[PDB]
Amino acid sequence: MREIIHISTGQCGNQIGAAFWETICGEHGLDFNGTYHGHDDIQKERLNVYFNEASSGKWVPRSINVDLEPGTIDAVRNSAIGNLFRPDNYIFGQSSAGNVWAKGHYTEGAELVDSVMDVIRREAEGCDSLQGFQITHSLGGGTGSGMGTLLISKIREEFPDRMMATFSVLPSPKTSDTVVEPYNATLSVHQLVEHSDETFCIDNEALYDICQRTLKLNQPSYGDLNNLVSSVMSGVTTSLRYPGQLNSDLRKLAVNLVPFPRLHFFMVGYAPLTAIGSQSFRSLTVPELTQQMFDAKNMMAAADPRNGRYLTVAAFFRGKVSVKEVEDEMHKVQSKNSDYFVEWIPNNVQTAVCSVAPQGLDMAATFIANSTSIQELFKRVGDQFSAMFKRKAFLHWYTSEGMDELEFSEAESNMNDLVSEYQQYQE
Amino acid sequence: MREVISINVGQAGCQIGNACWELYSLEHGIKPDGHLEDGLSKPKGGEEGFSTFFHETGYGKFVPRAIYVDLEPNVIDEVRNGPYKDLFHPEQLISGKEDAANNYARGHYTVGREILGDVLDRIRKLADQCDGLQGFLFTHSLGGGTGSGLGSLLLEELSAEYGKKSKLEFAVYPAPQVSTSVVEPYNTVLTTHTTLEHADCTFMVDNEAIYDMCKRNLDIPRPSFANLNNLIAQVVSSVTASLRFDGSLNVDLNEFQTNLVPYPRIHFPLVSYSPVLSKSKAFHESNSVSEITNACFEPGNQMVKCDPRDGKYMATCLLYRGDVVTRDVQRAVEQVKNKKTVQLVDWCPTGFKIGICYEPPTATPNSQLATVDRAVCMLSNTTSIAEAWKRIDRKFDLMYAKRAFVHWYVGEGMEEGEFTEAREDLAALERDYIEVGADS
Amino acid sequence: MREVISINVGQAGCQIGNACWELYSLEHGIKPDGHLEDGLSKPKGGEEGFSTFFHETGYGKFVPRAIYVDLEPNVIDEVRNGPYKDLFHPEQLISGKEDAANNYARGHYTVGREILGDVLDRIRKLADQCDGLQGFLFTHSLGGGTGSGLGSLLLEELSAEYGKKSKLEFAVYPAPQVSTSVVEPYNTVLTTHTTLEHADCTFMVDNEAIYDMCKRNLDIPRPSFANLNNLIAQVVSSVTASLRFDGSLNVDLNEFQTNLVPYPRIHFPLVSYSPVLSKSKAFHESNSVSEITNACFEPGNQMVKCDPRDGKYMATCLLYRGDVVTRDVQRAVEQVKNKKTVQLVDWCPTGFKIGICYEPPTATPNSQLATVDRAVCMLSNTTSIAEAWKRIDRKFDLMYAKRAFVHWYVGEGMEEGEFTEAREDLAALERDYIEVGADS
Repeated sequence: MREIIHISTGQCGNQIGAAFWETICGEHGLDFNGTYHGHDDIQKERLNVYFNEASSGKWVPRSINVDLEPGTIDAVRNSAIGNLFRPDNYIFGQSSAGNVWAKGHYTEGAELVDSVMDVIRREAEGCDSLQGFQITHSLGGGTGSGMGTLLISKIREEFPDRMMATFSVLPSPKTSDTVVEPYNATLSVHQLVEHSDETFCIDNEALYDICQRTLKLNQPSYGDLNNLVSSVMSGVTTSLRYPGQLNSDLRKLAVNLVPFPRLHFFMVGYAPLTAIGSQSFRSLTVPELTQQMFDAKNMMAAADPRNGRYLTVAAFFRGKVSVKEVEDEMHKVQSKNSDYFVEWIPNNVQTAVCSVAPQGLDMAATFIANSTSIQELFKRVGDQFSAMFKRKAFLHWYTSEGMDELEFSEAESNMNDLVSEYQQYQE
Repeated sequence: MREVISINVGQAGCQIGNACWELYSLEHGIKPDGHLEDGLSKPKGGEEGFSTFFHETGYGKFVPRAIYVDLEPNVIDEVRNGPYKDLFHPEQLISGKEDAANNYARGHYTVGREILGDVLDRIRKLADQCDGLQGFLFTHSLGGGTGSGLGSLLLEELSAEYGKKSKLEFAVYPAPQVSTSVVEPYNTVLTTHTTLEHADCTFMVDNEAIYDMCKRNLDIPRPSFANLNNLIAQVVSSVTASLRFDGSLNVDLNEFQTNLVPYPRIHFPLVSYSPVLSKSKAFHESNSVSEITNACFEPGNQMVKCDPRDGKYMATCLLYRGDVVTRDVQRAVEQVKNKKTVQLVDWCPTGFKIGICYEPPTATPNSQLATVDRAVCMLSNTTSIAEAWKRIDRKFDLMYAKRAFVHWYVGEGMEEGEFTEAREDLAALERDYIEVGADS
Repeated sequence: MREVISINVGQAGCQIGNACWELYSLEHGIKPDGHLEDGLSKPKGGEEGFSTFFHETGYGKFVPRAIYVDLEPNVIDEVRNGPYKDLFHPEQLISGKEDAANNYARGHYTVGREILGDVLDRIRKLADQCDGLQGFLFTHSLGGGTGSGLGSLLLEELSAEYGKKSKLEFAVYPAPQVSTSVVEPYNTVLTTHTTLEHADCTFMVDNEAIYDMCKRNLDIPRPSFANLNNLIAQVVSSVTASLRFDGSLNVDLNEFQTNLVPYPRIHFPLVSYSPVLSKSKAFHESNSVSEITNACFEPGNQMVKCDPRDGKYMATCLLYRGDVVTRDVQRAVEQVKNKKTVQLVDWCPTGFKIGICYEPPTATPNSQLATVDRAVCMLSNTTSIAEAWKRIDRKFDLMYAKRAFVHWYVGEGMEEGEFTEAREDLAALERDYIEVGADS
């Protein structure tokens, strides 16, 4: 019960999935021409999770990438490693979803998705130990928010016993690429909360801030950000695919980290956040990774942690680590950071140990937690709606297809309910 | 009434078992693959025992009789890819392939009992393989839900099938300071009722105390789980001291429940092992049994985060290995009584079970415990863990105010009545703990 | 009533202890690492003693039973990185890690007593290790605040725990000419009251007199602290002369307080050692015990910057080692009485305790003291240090006019009442010093 099928959709989702693919093929070791490079055994049975054995000792991915623009796959098969992708994995159409929610999946997005569901079924009986479903998409993007939720609907319909993992990128409330980006984001979360079991809060501006703070990056490139998020995504499952003291699974995240399926929003933090030029001057140890974990400028929600409080926090450690260091540092943080932990657990902690070291580093970890700071982003988006959308400007583009104000009022009620849940559970 | 069957559940229990069979191979002279290499004694089997834990193959091989049940195949693969493959029968290694929780969410429910039939059939076949049956050994972690759930299910199953064999459970308790996962207290207490109704003798071990003694006594800056496994492996294998080696006054397994447990009531004795010293401190200490007993009475060596000297006296057993003198130990215990220790009860009124074993104490080369000419294993059903369950129960009350988990717990089929019943059972157990010493 | 436990506090006390155990290894034939190398006698243990200061390990090793308590880790590291590591148990070396003063500002207050619990537990365990307990040896410097404060705290603690054992304190007093640091008189006198209320026998040693005799008797242009440590090491180890070696008339530790101290009053005898000569002056001197006693009566050899001949007589003890004749020493003491020395009291009225020891006097190779066939250690509770405390008290009055330190002293929790009480206690002690000789 380990195999994972990686679903990719949206403009940003394709890049994130591709970068995740190069990170995977580099962390376990596999050249693009079909040459075995695992060392020695543990890197062979665990690659069945993402790849399947083809003829002549060839390994090919089991991943359905879907997008209405076919220009991204050209920059995948001829670019860096995507040559393993079988031609049937390319499900693309013409020409775009319109960068909106009314045309994303309501009328035209429901045509080829039947074939998508059929190929998902055929991969399902082609798979033996299907475990989870990984989706990468954009919350405000037309394609990702458009058919992503409807794919979630089908994957719930056909698999009532399989949980769903979503990693949508949340647009910042201060950057507006288009006037209807938060509109599409909220029209997507209208069904995301009713169809998903857990999700991660990803903000590009937080990535820019961490690049200009620690990385000192001069050129704003989405490739480095994809590399970082893909390293985080690999790290959250290294515990499952590499045994340790306590292996962690997505269902274990649902049981422990999630307080109830209604509240499933998480902020992501990664460590170590070091760049070239500081590698010969730091000692990479568990305590340093810990102060980098609870540092207020290291998560990518991105909100303020010490102005609110946490509800439950988790640690997913990687590499050769002793049991005493991590628990001693956890005693230290529980002693000094006791005020911001909830007074009913009372020890907000979930630990997981990974054996192999991260690629390009020695010791690393990921941060998953629940705080009361996401309701601030929700009320910011709601206030943006209550300000801009009361004029009913450019709103006919969606009501032309049969949209009613009842759906928007229900979404506002949903975000009010989410805020109230974030206040139960007071800040 | 000859053989003892050991079952390990959970990753921690599997590690403890691996360590303990490594030791068993060490003192009894079995190579890490078996057959032989070579046989030593006289007495190690023949004459019996063995066989007591290792099956005596007709070809001359030695096969441990253990069943590895777990739903996480990684532990079974780690056992099978190492030197342990030549010790365990292929059918005895029950490898699981279903992972949905770790594990008490579904372990103690209908999800586990369609596999329990095969486990019961296998253990019945193994019992029919050997001549007679004496008792069972349990090694599971109450933190990991796999151990709690599956071990408890096996407990009721094998209490139903025989109901006449001794039940020894070495359960790893979650650290009372902090818990590695939040659901561990549920995994412990929702099975404490089954343990109360379906156990004969339970041993409590705490990882925090082992780490404390590793930091202090062993002077190890970074203790490892392997060191804990080795230490509790000697603790288990010295019980289990006269059952495999000759002694002037051997101790029987039934004797423990005849003397320590005179009621249908509390049967949960503590354990302690001493002396505990490193290889560098063996050039300065040659103490007698009195100081070893004093170290046993120390809270740090009791494997419980409490004060055993603040409790009330209960019947205890003293097991001695190596070169010991009965007059010396009588003098030591009389001095301990003179120091006005834990309040003696009027029902025994003073009972000190003394066990003498000829074999010298043994230590693991993988551990930093120096070999000593005399060691003490002390077993006592002291009421000093009552405040430990009280602290766990206060945690229970504070995290049961919101109940925090009843969503999934009810969704799978349970309800708050079971939690309330476990709460009142724990309260009754604490009240009995107070009363059994308050009567005197 | 068999073993003596020694505790050293402060850097000076640790150096003195290091020197004294180096000697103890020298005469009793223990190599600088122990075990053995080899055993000598017959009598050195067995028969007892030892064990008197060195623990008799079952393996045959010899382990000094001392506790090194200090808040400055540098001294403990210096002890642990040398040959002393094989003599002291790792748990007996209490290394401190907190440095905020040196040390009486916080030593004699709440800062020190959260560590004193561990020290008391360790010394109780060590006492339980051995059979019986006779007395305690103290080596601390009244100049360094660590010695004063921690030693006094241990004094009240161990006077409370037993209250029946002899208390011997070798306290290093600050030089009466100049003080190395200004706070040393406080460190001395604020604990003089605790010493008065919680001591049985205190020995006064002055570094200035040792330096004076090193410059004059030893002809050393640059005396070192090591030479002082070695000299007072022989002084201590000759007391402590018949307790480890055979003698015609052995002297008991209780005898000192039976004869020298007939009251609940002054119990602070002086000490003196002689002959004191270099390796180049051993080719011209073969004097008898009379001149050695005369050298003992000299102010320079009394380890006090005062005139012992200007005081009044008090009961004294004379300890003799090597080849001595009772008729010779009786003639010598009768001559001393004939010379009209310090005014004899009418209460004894004339008591000369004579101790004879068979073992020859011993000297340190690190020191320039030549080995002699006969030596004298003289103990007397003469009232001649009264003007020494008077000079210290005049210093106290002049630096208490402004009080100079009461800012911090009150800020940590004290007040001028304690200083006034210590002042009047010292005045009462001086008045008793005058009166005990004025009564006769």
